[PDB]
Amino acid sequence: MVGRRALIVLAHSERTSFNYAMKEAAAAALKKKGWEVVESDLYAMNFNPIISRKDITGKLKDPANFQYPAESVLAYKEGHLSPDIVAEQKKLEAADLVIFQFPLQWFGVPAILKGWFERVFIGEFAYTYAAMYDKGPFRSKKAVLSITTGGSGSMYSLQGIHGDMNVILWPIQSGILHFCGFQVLEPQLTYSIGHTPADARIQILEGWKKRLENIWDETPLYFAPSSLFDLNFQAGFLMKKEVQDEEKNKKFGLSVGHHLGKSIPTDNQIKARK
Amino acid sequence: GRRALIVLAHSERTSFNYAMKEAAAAALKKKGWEVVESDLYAMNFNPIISRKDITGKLKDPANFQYPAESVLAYKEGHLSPDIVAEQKKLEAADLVIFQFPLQWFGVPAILKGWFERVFIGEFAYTYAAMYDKGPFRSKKAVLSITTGGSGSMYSLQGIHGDMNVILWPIQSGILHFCGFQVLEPQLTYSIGHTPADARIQILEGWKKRLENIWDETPLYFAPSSLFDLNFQAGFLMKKEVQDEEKNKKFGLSVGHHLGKSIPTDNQIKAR
Ligand SMILES: Cc1cc2nc3c(=O)[nH]c(=O)nc-3n(C[C@H](O)[C@H](O)[C@H](O)COP(=O)(O)OP(=O)(O)OC[C@H]3O[C@@H](n4cnc5c(N)ncnc54)[C@H](O)[C@@H]3O)c2cc1C
Ligand SMILES: Cc1cc2nc3c(=O)[nH]c(=O)nc-3n(C[C@H](O)[C@H](O)[C@H](O)COP(=O)(O)OP(=O)(O)OC[C@H]3O[C@@H](n4cnc5c(N)ncnc54)[C@H](O)[C@@H]3O)c2cc1C
Ligand SMILES: NC(=O)c1ccc[n+]([C@@H]2O[C@H](COP(=O)([O-])OP(=O)(O)OC[C@H]3O[C@@H](n4cnc5c(N)ncnc54)[C@H](O)[C@@H]3O)[C@@H](O)[C@H]2O)c1
Repeated sequence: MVGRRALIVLAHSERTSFNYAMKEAAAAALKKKGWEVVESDLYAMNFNPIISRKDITGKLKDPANFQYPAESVLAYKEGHLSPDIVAEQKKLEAADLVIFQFPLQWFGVPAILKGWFERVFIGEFAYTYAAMYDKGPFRSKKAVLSITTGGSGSMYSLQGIHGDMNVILWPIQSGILHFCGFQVLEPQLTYSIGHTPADARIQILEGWKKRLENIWDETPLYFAPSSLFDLNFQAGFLMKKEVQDEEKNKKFGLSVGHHLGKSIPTDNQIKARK
Repeated sequence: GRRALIVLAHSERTSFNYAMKEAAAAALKKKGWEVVESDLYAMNFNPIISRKDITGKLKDPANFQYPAESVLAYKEGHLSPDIVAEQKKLEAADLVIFQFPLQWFGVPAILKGWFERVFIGEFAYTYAAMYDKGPFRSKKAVLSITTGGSGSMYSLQGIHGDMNVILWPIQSGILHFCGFQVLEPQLTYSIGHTPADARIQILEGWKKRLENIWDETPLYFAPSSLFDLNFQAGFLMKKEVQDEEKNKKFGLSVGHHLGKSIPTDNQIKAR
């Protein structure tokens, strides 16, 4: 897709890493199809992942009782956010596709990437309470996670010691990415990369590249639409009574998080359905 | 005389999180606990893993791998001293309380980093000893979490979805993986809209709970003995155990749902 912009966020310190190789592969593949490609190599930027007062360069509303959510929003609108935050915000605004490339660390994102989310995804910019989930600011955009693990895929199967990978991805894909409005595409999961032989590693790279050629035409993952819920305080943001009645006699729930005490649809967070 | 470690991840001394830390310390000292703190913001704790975490000679600096190198450094004792100081607090401690606000459906970056730099292989886990067999099986941990959203938003029918799913990666994947018995989480919902008189009752309730915290029953995780713990079997549930669960309506846990119903409040209440 020529005219389209991609942001690649990388969270690995080493240029010798397979994560770095997957980043470079993606950039190459995408440029070849005529994408503009911007990067946030968080280690190379020495990105500061800790929220603090110093994120606001102007005057605090209330420095005696500092609240990061309230103050960060004011700073966004009056335009006195720390410039490092703003630079990242501009990359996001510009971008149509966001690829996150990172190793799984303690069942989640690396601290440096977690911090990126905390400092960059500010209220009013990346979400409001009016516009949550499918109605959020980034509904035009598509995001994908590309994850490498130490553990093997068997360990993350339904019968694996670690348990279902779908549950592990839910807080990131739903609670961070979709909450801001992103359409989330199937994750690229690269299991036990340390114990994958060299010829296979090369096929994985070739497979990533091949996938990115038609990435924009992919169907996204299923999350419950916001229209299934009463979006106000008096109703408690609960699923509507009509929708609850329509789901009563279904065997499967809507998603991992909206399991509703029933079975979770197979690979809700890993494969799309039409 | 038992020992408690309180890990706090909030920058502000005016915060309810700070108030809950102080409450816990007070309550616990009164019952004759020794109480150590890791106030991560106040310590200016460095949450980013890097080469600088190893003060000695790298095995292989051309192809640096944090897991392999960090373990060597632990064994030969050339870990950065800030890591080691935290490691000593953990070793000493019987009860570990994590006090933090929920940020983006998870722990703050600074606390996540603490886990990454402090929970090193051989110290906090092996491979031989995962989950209930892990090094910290003598210890108990509890999460104490504040949210902006209300508990309804995190119910089965809430816009955000089941809180049990949100806690699973932390309680199972981090805490229990290293061996901790995990106690029922202390969840303080919609703290932003709770007036001062109520906040004080919440603090009094926390304090009251901590008087008998050690006698509490922990959360249920699938025992490791249900699995074949070796590489050739792929760490899968044993065939006999799979056959015995076939007919059950409910799964074992949030992560081990097995395509069936999740036991109610698996990550929030003990059986
Ligand atoms: C703090 C921490 C916590 C962790 N927690 C977890 C956890 O909870 N769960 C889990 O499953 N894992 C966990 N891990 C493991 C982690 O996910 C893996 O180390 C990571 O995914 C490996 O990716 P890498 O890119 O760093 O691998 P590397 O070891 O850097 O790369 C793997 C192999 O690919 C080779 N390679 C490099 N470039 C190329 C190329 N261009 N072509 C071909 N081969 C190439 C390398 O030389 C090497 O042989 C954790 C690790 C850390 C540090
Ligand atoms: C980056 C980021 C991401 C977030 N993501 C999420 C998310 O995913 N989900 C979610 O639900 N929320 C989220 N939030 C909101 C966040 O969880 C809340 O703002 C937080 O839990 C508030 O708790 P606090 O301790 O900071 O309270 P504060 O607002 O700082 O404190 C509450 C009040 O209690 C008062 N107080 C202190 N001590 C006492 C005392 N002893 N007696 C009486 N009153 C006292 C204080 O003065 C203050 O006025 C996020 C916030 C941030 C910054
Ligand atoms: N960052 C996030 O991802 C995220 C997500 C969800 C919520 N939040 C936070 O939640 C805030 C708002 O939610 P909250 O839980 O703090 O508000 P709340 O539910 O405590 O307040 C609701 C309002 O209605 C009143 N009210 C109380 N009981 C009621 C009842 N039974 N029926 C009707 N009205 C009642 C309250 O006094 C208050 O004025 C947001 O502004 C934000 O700070 C953040």
